[PDB]
Amino acid sequence: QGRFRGNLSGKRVDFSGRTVISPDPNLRIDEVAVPVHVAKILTFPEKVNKANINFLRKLVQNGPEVHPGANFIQQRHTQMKRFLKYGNREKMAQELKYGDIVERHLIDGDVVLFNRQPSLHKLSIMAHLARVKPHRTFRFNECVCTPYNADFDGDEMNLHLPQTEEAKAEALVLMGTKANLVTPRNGEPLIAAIQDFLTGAYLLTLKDTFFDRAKACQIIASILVGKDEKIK
Amino acid sequence: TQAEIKLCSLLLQEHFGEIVEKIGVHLIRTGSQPLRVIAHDTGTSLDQVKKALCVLVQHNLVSYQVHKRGVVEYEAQCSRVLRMLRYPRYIYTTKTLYSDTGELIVEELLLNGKLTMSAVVKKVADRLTETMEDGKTMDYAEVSNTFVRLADTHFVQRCPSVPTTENSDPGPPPPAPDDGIYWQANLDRFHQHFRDQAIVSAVANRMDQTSSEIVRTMLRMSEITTSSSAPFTQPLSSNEIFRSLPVGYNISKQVLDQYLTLLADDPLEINLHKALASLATATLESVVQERFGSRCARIFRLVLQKKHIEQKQVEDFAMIPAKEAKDMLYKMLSENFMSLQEIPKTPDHAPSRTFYLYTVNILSAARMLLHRCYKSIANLIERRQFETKENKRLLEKSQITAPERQQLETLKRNVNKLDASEIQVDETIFLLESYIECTMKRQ
Amino acid sequence: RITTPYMTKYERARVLGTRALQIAMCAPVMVELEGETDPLLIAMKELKARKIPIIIRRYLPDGSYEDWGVDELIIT
Amino acid sequence: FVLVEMVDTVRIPPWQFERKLNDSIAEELNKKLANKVVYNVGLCICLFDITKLEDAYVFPGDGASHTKVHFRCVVFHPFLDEILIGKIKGCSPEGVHVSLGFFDDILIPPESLQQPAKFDEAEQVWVWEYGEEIRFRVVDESFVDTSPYTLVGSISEPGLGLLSWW
Amino acid sequence: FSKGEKLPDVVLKPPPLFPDTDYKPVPLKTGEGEEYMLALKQELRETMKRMPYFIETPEERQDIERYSDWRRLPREMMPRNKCKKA
Amino acid sequence: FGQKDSVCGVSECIIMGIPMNIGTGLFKLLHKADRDPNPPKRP
Amino acid sequence: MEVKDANSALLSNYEVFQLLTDLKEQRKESGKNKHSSGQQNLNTITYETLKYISKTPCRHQSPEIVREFLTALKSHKLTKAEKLQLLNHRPVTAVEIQLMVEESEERLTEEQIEALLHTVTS
Amino acid sequence: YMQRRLVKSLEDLCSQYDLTVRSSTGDIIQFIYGGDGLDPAAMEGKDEPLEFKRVLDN
DNA sequence: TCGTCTGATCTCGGAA
DNA sequence: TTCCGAGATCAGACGAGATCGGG
RNA sequence: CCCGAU
Ligand SMILES: [Mg+2]
Repeated sequence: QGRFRGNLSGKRVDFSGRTVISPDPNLRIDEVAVPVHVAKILTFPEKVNKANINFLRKLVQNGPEVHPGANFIQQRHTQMKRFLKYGNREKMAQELKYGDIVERHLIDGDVVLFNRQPSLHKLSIMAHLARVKPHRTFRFNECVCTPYNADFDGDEMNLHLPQTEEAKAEALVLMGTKANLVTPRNGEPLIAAIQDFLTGAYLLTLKDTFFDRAKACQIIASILVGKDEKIK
Repeated sequence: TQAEIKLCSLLLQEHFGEIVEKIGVHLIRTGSQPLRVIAHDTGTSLDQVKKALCVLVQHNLVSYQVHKRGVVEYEAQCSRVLRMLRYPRYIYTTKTLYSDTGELIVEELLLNGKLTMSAVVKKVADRLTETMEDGKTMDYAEVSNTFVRLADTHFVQRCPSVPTTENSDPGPPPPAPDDGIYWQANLDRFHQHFRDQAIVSAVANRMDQTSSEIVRTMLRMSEITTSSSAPFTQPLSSNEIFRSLPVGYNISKQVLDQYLTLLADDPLEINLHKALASLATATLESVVQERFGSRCARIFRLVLQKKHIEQKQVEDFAMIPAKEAKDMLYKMLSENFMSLQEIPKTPDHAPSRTFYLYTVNILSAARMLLHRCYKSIANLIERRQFETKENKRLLEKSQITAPERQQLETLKRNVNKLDASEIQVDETIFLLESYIECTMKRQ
Repeated sequence: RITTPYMTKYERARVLGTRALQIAMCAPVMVELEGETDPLLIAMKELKARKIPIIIRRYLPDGSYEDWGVDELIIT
Repeated sequence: FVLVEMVDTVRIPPWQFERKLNDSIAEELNKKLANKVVYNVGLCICLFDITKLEDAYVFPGDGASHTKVHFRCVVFHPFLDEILIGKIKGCSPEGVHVSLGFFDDILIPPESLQQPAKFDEAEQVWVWEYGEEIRFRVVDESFVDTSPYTLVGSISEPGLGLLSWW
Repeated sequence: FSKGEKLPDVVLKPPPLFPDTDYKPVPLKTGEGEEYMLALKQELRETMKRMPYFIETPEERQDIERYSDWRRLPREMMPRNKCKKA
Repeated sequence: FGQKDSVCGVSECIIMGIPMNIGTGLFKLLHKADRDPNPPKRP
Repeated sequence: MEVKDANSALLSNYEVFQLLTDLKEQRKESGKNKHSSGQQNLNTITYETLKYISKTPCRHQSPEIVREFLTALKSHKLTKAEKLQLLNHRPVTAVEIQLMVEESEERLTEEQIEALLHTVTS
Repeated sequence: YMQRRLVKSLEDLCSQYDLTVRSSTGDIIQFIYGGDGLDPAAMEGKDEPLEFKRVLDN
């Protein structure tokens, strides 16, 4: 409880949320489904840099009620964050110049990082790209649940959102799921199929099964969404 | 003893300079330290450290000796540096015991540190002739007569043989014929002689005038045959006492013999152990008389009577009320004069015990007051350090409005009130330090 | 010249760390980008095209150093 | 005037990464050390040259580039042996005010040493008679910060004779 | 509350004080020598000078300081009146 | 003891809020912009 | 911003003037209004400074003169500060060297002082 | 607790750039990390980086 | 809640 | 006889996952 | 402190 072991090392953290988890196999291993209501609250200060000027202008007209939007603008010189609810958003949209900060919502393609609270090894914090889905559960792919040691029996796990752009790359490169597929005790892979996928693919690759071009093009064409829809 | 080191920083700052103080005071703070290590830790260039140690070995403040590494570790003796405070008093008793010539002998011996005979007689042949009448030139032969006359009573002793180590360089220490041999002053002989004035003033202001003179002539014929480490003087017979009396006296042998057995049997007790032990308590008693009035001084003498009989008699043995007395005890306790309750033998209980008895311990009350008197002269000099740098504009105008001159005579009233008061607390140091040295074995 | 000629995962992270934060303060972009608004996605386009104005100062632990251009390294 | 070798850690913000450093540091250092007296140094003016520019770090925070810069800048500091030429931009009864031409109106001469026809009697009398020359005499600067001017000078006028103008 | 008013006192005045400038007559002799040697110890050869002032001065120029009967007869006597130790 | 500790490791750089030197803070980064130690002017 | 070297003066008025003349006309080539909301003190000092130096007719003053005058100066034995005064002051007439000039005492001789007038006029 | 004592002693080690593994105070613990300087993470089965039968058939 | 390490007194034993 | 040093025998310490939720 | 979640 003292300042050393609990206020200097283990200190509480802003831009961080916590829900109950539920599965979603229809995501890539690298993505967590974040609820809308959470993604409208957790914000990333994205500075305006000649490439996101039209993108941040488009989203600051939405404001803090439509999801791809924002809820704070700092001006270029430490002006107090302008809670973008009361004023004219279009007058703040047009007056938005280079340099200043927009605290846009947690949008898809942003880097959040999980944690399951009894952290026992390196793999309990992992980064994830964030896709804003429609629910209030943190939904991830079930292959990445044995690193978290997370079953879906009512388990909760935290979601931090790194603010600076330097801490965004340190999540993506070092702690991404595409990087930490392999535990550092053995070298074994920890992210691999669990439960149904194993007993699915065993029952499919079993010697007895035979599919006609009816079922064969149906099972195969399941694998064509989400970076996979553009392959012959 | 940090306040002691506060003075050695102050005493060298006023006399020689600032870096000779800095390299000096650091050597008091880190001790046996080589030449390169001193220049690296004080952040001083090596050319200035060689000069600063050169002045410091001249005035005999830093002593050098090598043991094992073949590299000389300089070392400064702390208690010598405070003897600079007594320097004009060392001048004066050579005017009461010798002429103006020999008084100037110990002066330039104290000033320029190490001197040969061939130089110091040549210097006083300049200073004494320039103040005497031209054409009536002071002849230097009388100087050489009074020069040895100091040495037969052993007021000036010679320097110990130089180590002449390779690291030490002979050419730099002398300041630029005959070589000769060097000496400092024997200030240790003075600390006998200053003690000789101390006991003779202790008897004359207590017993009688004729009692003190036979103490003086006892001690004047016991000078060479003792040292400062003598626990008491050499034993004498009463028959050479009648031989050694001055010619001013006319007392018959048998009446002074009655005073001789009177003076031998006192509460004071020549026991040089008991003499400085009795003079130190009067120095303590004159401080509580200075500070807490005669009423608290009355109970301060009461604990010097009974060792551990207190608080069940001190309300009775001085008859002063219990309210007024017990604030005097706790003020003597909080200022560390009353020492403490070293008799409580009930186990670990402030409330339930065998009743704590006050008891003065003479040395803990001594070493504090010496540490206090070291602190005192720090507050004296720093004020005279303070009032000097402002008023420099009008010292050279004489070399002027009505408040301009009035600031000078209030300055010169102040400095002369400060500088006289550096010496009046200085006599408390020696009166207590000689008591400190008298109870210190293996030194 | 003596350290590893492979860009470590801790050097790729910080080079992408600060080239993202540089380009999010209107730095000049070196890759004639194609609509990427995430500054981090621009920086990986900078790395793969091997145009990053950054030199890694590699500290040997005695105190000596050894420079390495990000052009002059083998990324994965 | 005197050169002063100085060392500064100059931070270039990352939107100036197009321009060359030795120019874009110089544009910063002029905005850092112009019209500013440095205590015990003098009045800095501009940048003479950048004698040594060392390597551009980029720190874990800012993302900017911090180059430690050795340079030389010309400063204004009279050498206590200069007969300058200024203009009287003011006259006070205790002493005249001279100003070097559009340089600094902060040189305040005390006036006690010129020929025994000396007074300023508040009707703007320069001197009771028998560009203006000046002898800068002492250095005098006071560091301003004191709680939660600054190069003033004292300026003399001896028996120069002043053949052209009295 | 009994003392919760202010700093106890600016100073505490002791009803008894110092006696005097004690030993008044005779320290006129030592007291001038206090100031006499201090006039001569400062103006001695055994002192140091602020050569850091001259390395501080880059204004060095000419015409400034920064730029710029013993009546006795021979004899020789060397006495060992003193110790023969150390 | 007058213990002068430097601030190293990670249990102190996290307490002090310095970027730790273990891992991504081991090295440091330079910039590759147009610069040179130039010639001065003749005085 | 620690100043390592407090002094190093040989900057004759022409040198500083010339640097300023190149600087003033060079800063405007890149003169910026983005930095106006930041810094503008530099402009004022350089601008006004040019005028005071301009007072001395360094207009028509040449770079070679610095060495040419210096070659004559070394023979006179005047100190470096004195010569800078001699170039910067540019004593127009003998009276300034005769009286205003520094170190008049002793070194005047009514010989090289007359020669100096020929050198200063040159 | 045993996780806490372990990581509160072992946290300030990193393999420096000349392949040595030192403490925070500069003192060397290992001269190469683990004799070969190899990641256990990337390490193949049998504590060998290759398992050459698999690579040759691949 | 012992569990641990520390460090503080006693005593039978050898050297001079 | 001496005893100086050393192996033996008590007493005190300050430790003992992580988070989250409500009365 | 209890309770409860994992
Ligand atoms: Mg569970």
